[PDB]
Amino acid sequence: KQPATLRKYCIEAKLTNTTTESRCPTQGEPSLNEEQDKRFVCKHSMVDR
Amino acid sequence: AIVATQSPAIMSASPGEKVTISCSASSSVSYMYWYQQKPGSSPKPWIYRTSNLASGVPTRFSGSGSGTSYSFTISSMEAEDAATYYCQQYHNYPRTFGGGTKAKSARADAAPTVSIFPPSSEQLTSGGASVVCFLNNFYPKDINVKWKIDGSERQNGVLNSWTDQDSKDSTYSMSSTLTLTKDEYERHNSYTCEATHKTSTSPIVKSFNRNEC
Amino acid sequence: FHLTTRNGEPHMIVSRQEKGKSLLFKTEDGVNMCTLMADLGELCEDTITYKCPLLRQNEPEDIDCWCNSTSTWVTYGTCT
Amino acid sequence: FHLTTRNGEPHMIVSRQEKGKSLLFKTEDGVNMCTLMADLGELCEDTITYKCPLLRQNEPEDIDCWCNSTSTWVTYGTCT
Amino acid sequence: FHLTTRNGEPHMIVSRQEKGKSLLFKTEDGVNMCTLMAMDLGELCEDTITYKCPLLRQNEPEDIDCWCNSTSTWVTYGTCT
Repeated sequence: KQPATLRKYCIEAKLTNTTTESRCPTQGEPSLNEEQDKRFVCKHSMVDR
Repeated sequence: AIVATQSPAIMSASPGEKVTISCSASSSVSYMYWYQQKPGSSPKPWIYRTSNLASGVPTRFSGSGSGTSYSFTISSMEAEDAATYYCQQYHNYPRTFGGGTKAKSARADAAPTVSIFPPSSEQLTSGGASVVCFLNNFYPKDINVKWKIDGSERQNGVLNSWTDQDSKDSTYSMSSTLTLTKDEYERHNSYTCEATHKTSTSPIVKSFNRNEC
Repeated sequence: FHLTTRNGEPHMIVSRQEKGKSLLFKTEDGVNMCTLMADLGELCEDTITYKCPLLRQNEPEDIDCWCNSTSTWVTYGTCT
Repeated sequence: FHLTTRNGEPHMIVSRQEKGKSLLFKTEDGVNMCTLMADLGELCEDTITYKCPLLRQNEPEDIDCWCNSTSTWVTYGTCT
Repeated sequence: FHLTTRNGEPHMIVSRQEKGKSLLFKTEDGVNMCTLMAMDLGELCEDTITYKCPLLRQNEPEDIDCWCNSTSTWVTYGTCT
C-alpha cells in the first residue's frame, strides 16, 4: 500500500514555443531568459555567420 | 521596475563651461534618452539610444555610457542651453524618467537686499497677520531664512517664494512671509528675518519693534 | 499580422494568410519592410520564434527572414 | 508565372518574385485564385511539382497550395 | 574612425559603431572607399588585430573581409564585446 515513488520517467512528450537567438562572431555567447525556466530544453551551439 | 537617478538636481554654469550630467540606472539598460525642456515649452529629444544625436541637435551635445552608467555632456555651454535635461529608460516596461537636472546661468556672488514689512493696517482688520521679508537680487540661489518673534524661532506659517533666475542680471529674488494670527501678532513686539547666504559670514538681520516709529 | 514587442524590439505574429506578401509596419525611423520566405503554416501551439536581421545592400544567406530598416522578431505556427 | 498545362490541367511555373502573392489566371469557368504558401525559391534544376487541390468552404490541412475554382498543378525551384 | 599612418600608408583605427558602414577618407589621389566586412569586428580594446585592405580594381574579392578601391589601406580594430 502506497510504496515510495522513486522516479517518474517521461516516455512521450511534445514541444511548443521554440525560440532561437544568435550572435555574430566576436560577441560572446547569446542567451535567452527561458534558459532559466526549468520547463524548457535548450542547447548551445556555434553556426557560421 | 528600474529607477533612473540623475546626478546634480541643479547646476550653475557660465557660458563656455563644459557641463556633465549623469543618470545612473538600477539595472543594465541600453536604451536611455536625454530630453531638454525650456521654461514654457514641451520637452524636445536631444539624445536617443546612449549616444545618438537626434536630427536638429547641435554637436555641442554628446551622450555616452553603458552598463548602468550614462552621461550627457555639453561641450561649451551656450545661453540657449539653459534648461532642464532629462534621462529616460525605454528598455523595460514602466518606462522611467530621471528627476531632471536644472542648468541655470551664473555670475559673481551678490548679497541680497533685505527689507522687512509689518502687516498692513488693512490686513490687521482680518484676524490674520503677515510679516514679509523681501530678499532681492542675490546670487547664488542657495539662501536660508530664519524667522523670530521676540527672540523665539518660528517655523510654522512661513511661506517662501522665489523668482526664476532673472533673464538680464542673472540674480534671484525671494519673498519670505510669516503668517500668524492677529491675536498672536499683537502679543509680541520684536519680529526678525535672518538671511544666511554665502556672501556674509553671519546672516543679514532685518528686525522691527511693532510699537516703535 | 499582430505587431507587438520583445524587449523593446518589434515582434511580428504572422498568420497563414500572409505567406508570400511583403510585411510593412511604420517605425520612428521610417517604414520597415521585412521579407518572410519561410514551413510557414497556421498559427497554433507549435510556434517558432526568431529574428529577422537588418540587411543593407547585402545578399541574404542561410536565412528566410530579414528586414531592411530595423531588425524584427517574427513568430508563426507550423500547423496545417 | 508561366501558365502551361499538364494533361489538360492548368500548370503554374512559379518564379521567386511571386512568393507571397495571390496567383490569378482566367479560365472558361471564371477566374481562378490559387494560394501558394510554400521553401519556394529560385527557379532552377531542383524543381518540385505537385497539385494544388480545389477547396470549397473547407479549411486547408496538411497542404501549402490550393485553388478555389479549378485544381491546378504547380512547379517551382528551391534554389536561393 | 581615427585616420593615422603606418609607414607612409594610411591606417584606419575602426571602432564598434562603424560596423556595416562604408569607410571614406580623402587622399591626394581622390576619395578612397574601403569596405569592412569583418564579422569579428567588436569594441576597441587591448585585443586588437591589424592587417591590410588591398586595392581591388574590377576584381571580385576572395578570401578577404577588407579592401579599398583607390589606395591600399591598413586597418585595426578590437574584438572585445
